[PDB]
Amino acid sequence: GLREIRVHLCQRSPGSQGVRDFIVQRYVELKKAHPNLPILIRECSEVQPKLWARYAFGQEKTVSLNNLSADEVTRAMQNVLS
Amino acid sequence: TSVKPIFSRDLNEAKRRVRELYRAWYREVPNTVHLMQLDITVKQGRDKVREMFMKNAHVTDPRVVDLLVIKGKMELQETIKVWKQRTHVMRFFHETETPRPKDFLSKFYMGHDP
Amino acid sequence: QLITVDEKLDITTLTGVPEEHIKTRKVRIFVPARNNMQSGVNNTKKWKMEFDTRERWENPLMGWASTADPLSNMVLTFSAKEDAIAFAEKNGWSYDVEEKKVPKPKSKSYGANFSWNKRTRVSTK
Amino acid sequence: LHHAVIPHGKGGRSSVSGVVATVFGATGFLGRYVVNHLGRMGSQVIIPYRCDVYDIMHLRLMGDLGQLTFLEWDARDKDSIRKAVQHSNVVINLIGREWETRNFDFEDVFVNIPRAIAQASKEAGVERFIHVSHLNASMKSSSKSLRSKAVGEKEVRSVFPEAIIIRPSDIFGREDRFLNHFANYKTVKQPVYVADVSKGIVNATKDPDAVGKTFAFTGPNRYLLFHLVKYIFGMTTTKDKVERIHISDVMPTDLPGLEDLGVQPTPLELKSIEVLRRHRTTKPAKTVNY
Amino acid sequence: GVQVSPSGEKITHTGQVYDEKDYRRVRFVDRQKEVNENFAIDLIAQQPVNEVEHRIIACDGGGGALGHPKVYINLDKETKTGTCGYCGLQFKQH
Amino acid sequence: RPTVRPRSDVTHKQLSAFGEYVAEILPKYVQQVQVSCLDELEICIHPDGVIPTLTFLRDHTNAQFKSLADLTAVDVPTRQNRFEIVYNLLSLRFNSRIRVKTYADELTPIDSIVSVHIAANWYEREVWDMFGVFFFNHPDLRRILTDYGFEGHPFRKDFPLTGYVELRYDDEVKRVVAEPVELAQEFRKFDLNSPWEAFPAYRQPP
Amino acid sequence: GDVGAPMADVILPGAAYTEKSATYVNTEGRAQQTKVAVTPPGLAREDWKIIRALSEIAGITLPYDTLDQVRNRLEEVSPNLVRYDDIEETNYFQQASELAKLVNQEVLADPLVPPQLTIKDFYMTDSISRASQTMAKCVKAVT
Ligand SMILES: NC(=O)C1=CN([C@@H]2O[C@H](COP(=O)(O)OP(=O)(O)OC[C@H]3O[C@@H](n4cnc5c(N)ncnc54)[C@H](OP(=O)(O)O)[C@@H]3O)[C@@H](O)[C@H]2O)C=CC1
Ligand SMILES: [Zn+2]
Repeated sequence: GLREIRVHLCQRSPGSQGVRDFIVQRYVELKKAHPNLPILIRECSEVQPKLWARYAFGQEKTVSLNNLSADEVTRAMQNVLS
Repeated sequence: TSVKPIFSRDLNEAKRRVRELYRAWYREVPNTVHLMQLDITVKQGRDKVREMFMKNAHVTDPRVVDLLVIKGKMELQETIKVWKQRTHVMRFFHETETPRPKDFLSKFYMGHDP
Repeated sequence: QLITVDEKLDITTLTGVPEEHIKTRKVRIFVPARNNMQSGVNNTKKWKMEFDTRERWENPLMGWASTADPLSNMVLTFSAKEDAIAFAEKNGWSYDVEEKKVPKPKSKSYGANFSWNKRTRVSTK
Repeated sequence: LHHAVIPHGKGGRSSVSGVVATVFGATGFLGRYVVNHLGRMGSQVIIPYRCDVYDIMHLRLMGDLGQLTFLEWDARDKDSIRKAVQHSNVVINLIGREWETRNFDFEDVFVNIPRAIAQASKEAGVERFIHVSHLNASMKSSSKSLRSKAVGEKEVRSVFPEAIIIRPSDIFGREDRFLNHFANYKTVKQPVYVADVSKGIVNATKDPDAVGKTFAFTGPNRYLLFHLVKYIFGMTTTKDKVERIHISDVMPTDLPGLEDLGVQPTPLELKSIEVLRRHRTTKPAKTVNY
Repeated sequence: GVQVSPSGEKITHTGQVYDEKDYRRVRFVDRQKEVNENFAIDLIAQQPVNEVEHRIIACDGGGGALGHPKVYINLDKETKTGTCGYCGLQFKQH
Repeated sequence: RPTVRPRSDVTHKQLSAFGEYVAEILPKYVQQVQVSCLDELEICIHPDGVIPTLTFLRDHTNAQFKSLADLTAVDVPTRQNRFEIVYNLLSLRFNSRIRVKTYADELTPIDSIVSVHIAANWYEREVWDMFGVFFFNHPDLRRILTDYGFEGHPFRKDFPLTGYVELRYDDEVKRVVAEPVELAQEFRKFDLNSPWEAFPAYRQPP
Repeated sequence: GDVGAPMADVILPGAAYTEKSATYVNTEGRAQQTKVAVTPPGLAREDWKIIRALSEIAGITLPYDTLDQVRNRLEEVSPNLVRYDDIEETNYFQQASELAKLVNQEVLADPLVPPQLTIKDFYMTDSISRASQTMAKCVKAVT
């Protein structure tokens, strides 16, 4: 019972190039598909990108997206959402 | 980085100095409860020595260990020679104060103790 | 005659300070802000280390300010953030650090108060 | 709640504990510890006295500056008890003699005075009243002291239903009339320490699950009178006193005990050595159950 | 002047009284509450206004020393008086 | 002038010359010789030159610095070697005084000089008790001014003024027990230092 | 206690900003933190301590014991709330607007007036400014 997704990423670093690509490519489509889902884009400086996904009764998971490409990031995103 | 040492080259020699000091203390302990009429038992005294030794176990620096040995020797002198008193020795057990409870709730309920 | 000990430095077991006041604390390293009341800057030149404040209650007898923290009036002065932080680490205190907020250089032109075209023109001399 | 009561501090001499306690029976032997336990955490302590001011000087140093208030009274004099119960949240009664004088019978001491104390407390508007009695308190008793105690407990409850009775057993410490009485020169005893009793009372002074109840403060062990007196003599005149001596200690069933206030029994086998070395110029006693 | 409160306690020159529900009233039992009965806020009011023929007047309190620092007061505002911040006296311009 | 202090340069000359003298005799164990406005001579040295320099000054015929007026320590917690050590020395043959300074820290002791001056037997114990600084080859080294169970070095800059513990008599145990410190009037910290520079001669550069 | 406290069933006193270390954020994403100046009055406590103890009682014991742990939680949820004094750039307004362009909702006729027109309303905008007996002097003087 997923309740929230939150991507944490960086800028001007390789680790987050795939995540920026994902954001430009497929984020509007994801939102319009499931609009009532909270997707929290959160960028900072000198982090290692992660995707914290939070389920119903107070649990959540995470996966490092460092040195990952846009297609792999979309793979992990769909894995989580599924 | 590189340093200048004090009374030791490595933690092994430091630990053997420590063990000599523990021999001395452990052996002397009962003479104190005899000379000065303490209420506590030799078991309590020895447990206290062990506690005060293990309180500084994480230490790694031979110098920080040699200084603790020095200070323990000073204390043992003050004790075997009757310069300390019942008061100074019983200042180790804290018989007249309750400790800060190690419970978030027991703290919150009374004060801002974090 | 020299030894090598590269491990982090600690003197906590020699300071004699207790656990309650060596782990339950939070120290602050900063430069004291200038008092906007005065325009002197001979106080924003040395770094200072202070502690977190604690309970300060009222005596029932006379109304005075009573405490139990013996490090409430403890303030230390340093000439360098590196030395301040080294001392903090040495002693074993969790520290927050602030940066030296220096004012910006400003362009001043007494002639700007009399321009023929600009808004900087002043209405009272 | 009044801001003057909010317990600000860290539990120390110069702190505040929100405990305003009027204590009767401080010039004695158990008050000497009750007052210390009250004051060393920052409580206000009204002490009425009838003695001369010299016999009440061992109490001026056990509390911080301004927390102790010594005033005078007279049991027969009413309106000398309003003064003391007013301006308080807790009242503690520790009065009691081991004998009878001319002016004061056991009846008076244990029935008539506590009753007036509780009446004045209720009148004032205090919120806690603590009374101390004996473990063997019972109307069926060779000693009329215990008779009067078991009568006075009811005479108190009839005016202060939410009171708190505390029945300890033979108490042993320094300046006690039990071990020193034995060493001056069929029955099982379970004595208890003034430290434990005072800790219990001072805890009940705040604990919320103590009102309208009773407590049997007894030690951890039990001993046969003979083994205990022989232990005394190895470590080394009143009819009612001897009567209270020749009575065994009850094992009160399921009554809220000492470990329900948080205190823990301190065995006599640890403090006898400090209490008895004064009477000088060994193995322990076999604890038993009947 | 000292005027008593419901509880029966005298009020001070700064309005201090232990609330009737206050436990701190114990210290006064069998004792008293030390209070000053001479209120400056009234004793100075009892004094009259000085008059001067100059719009600026210097006050020191009396003796050159034994008084207070010489301060100068303006008397252009006939609506009110000119008060000294040290001694409380007040002057007028006539 | 009547409000300012006189100023003699003969002493400045003598002491600068003696500074050069001492420093060229001991180019080792020496650094930062300085003679000040008020005509006092300081010589800073390395912790390995204590006994050499003290012996030289005491015995050398030109120096005869016999009396150990004082031994002291000073805590500056902004420098890696935080414990300055100061020997104030006196010579009667010349009516002269000198200051010899070295440095130390925690875990980095100094050499004792009871062999040179026996007065130090107690000054060094006092330094160890107050600032926490060990000395090598000291016969007895133990608490001298503080209580027997005192844990701390109170003349440091980080040790609080009022301390960490406090004593009082408790009737229960019939002793003078120690406890945490709970004051009825917290010492007030007056911030006095002014924002306006008072001495430009000491103005540090930014 | 101004509006929501009287219409309450349980009331838990807490600590203001002069009485707690706590992060706030301004309109530009600059995270800043207060520093305790005066401990709270009486039984008042810190809000996160209150909620933590409440969960511990209920049986939902949280993992936050200290402020540093709560700050690491803030870091996990959003990593900007611990880079104090530092703003963080953003570059996704194109997507924001791409999406927002597909939101049909018509504006209305009534103008858009500001609630604060005269200085009379600058004062008394929060419970502290309603409690202040000086802001009242200023309002009265204005009127
Ligand atoms: N120890 C025991 O064997 C047990 C004792 N208790 C209870 O312990 C309580 C105290 O024990 P203890 O401390 O030995 O009592 P103490 O005799 O030590 O002192 C008790 C106080 O009672 C006061 N007092 C006694 N009679 C009168 C009176 N007629 N008028 C005014 N004041 C009076 C005395 O005040 P002053 O000294 O000023 O005259 C005295 O300070 C007693 O109430 C007793 O019931 C209960 C169970 C066991
Ligand atoms: Zn005047």
